[PDB]
Amino acid sequence: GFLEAALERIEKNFVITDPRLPDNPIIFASDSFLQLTEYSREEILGRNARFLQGPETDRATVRKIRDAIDNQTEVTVQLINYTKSGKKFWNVFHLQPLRDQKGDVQYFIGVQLDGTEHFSGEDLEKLIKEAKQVAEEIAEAAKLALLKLKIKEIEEKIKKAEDNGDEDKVKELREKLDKLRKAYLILALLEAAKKGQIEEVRRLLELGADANGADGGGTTPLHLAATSGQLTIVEILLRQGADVNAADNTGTTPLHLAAYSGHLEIVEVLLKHGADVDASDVFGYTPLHLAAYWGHLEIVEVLLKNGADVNAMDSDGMTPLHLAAKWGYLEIVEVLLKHGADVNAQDKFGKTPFDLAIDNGNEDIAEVLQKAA
Repeated sequence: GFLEAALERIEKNFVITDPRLPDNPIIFASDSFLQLTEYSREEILGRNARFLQGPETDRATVRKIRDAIDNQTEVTVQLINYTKSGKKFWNVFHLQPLRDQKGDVQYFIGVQLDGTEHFSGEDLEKLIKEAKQVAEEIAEAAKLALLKLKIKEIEEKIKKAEDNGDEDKVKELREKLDKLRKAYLILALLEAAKKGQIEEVRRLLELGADANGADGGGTTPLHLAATSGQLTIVEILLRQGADVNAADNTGTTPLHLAAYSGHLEIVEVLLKHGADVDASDVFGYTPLHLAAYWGHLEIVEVLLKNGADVNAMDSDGMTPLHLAAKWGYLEIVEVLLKHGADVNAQDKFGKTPFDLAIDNGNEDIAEVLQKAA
């Protein structure tokens, strides 16, 4: 089983359920999960996860898990579950759907992190992110295995159509096969760009991976490389025809992500390769808005040196100076004024940068802005 081989590799606590099958049975349980819960695969596989429920499993929490399965949504909860021998354990539990190409739910992924009862605030929030990332790691391994199964199955249908001399159906299936292969290549390239696997990026491109391929949300390899600070991978993608200005479904470009993430070298390279310095996302944010919001002084300097509109307005009428004043970035306020920033700009709620400096007790910034009035 391609899917079985892919999931046995993951040294995490998880299950996979099939909600197409009656009562949404577990069809895969990790060694780790079986270890935790004290069951064998023979005992678990083909049964509904409700054997984990005991007297002190919160029924309102189980309800939220039931609702998430009925609405085909994600949930993360904390709750007490039970081992085979009736031992209780606290766990952070994350449930998400895994969807087919049609985007219908094919499976649910459930991830457990046990021993969580003393985690609060920031530490608990790190566990909630950890369970989600594990579910994402499982979902990508499963997507790849399911693609390989589809490829195996179309190749079987091609061999059959050849043996009946159905030459039209062979051509039709060969087009489908060529698309599954393009899909596998872009899935692998997106992941390699994100993980900073330089040689793997080179090899995927040599094998015909589309430098301009995009996921669901129109995210390109270049977007991912921008976010993760992968300078070489950025250069490789650009040399091989990656659209420097590709906008995802939120109108985010690589330059936005480079500015958002503080990656100066990448901001410089994208600009040198003709990135649109004033690209606005669906919220009307430009790279300079993001650089100012996150306090990235050197990126604010490089964007203005490259002709950034110093008075761009987001859909709330905020200019870069409003954000720098709001979040207390004195040197960015100083730099923005030297480049022509409008101290009299009013956002959608009638506030100037001076007003936001005042409301946020940013004394120094209010002085400098008053002085420029």
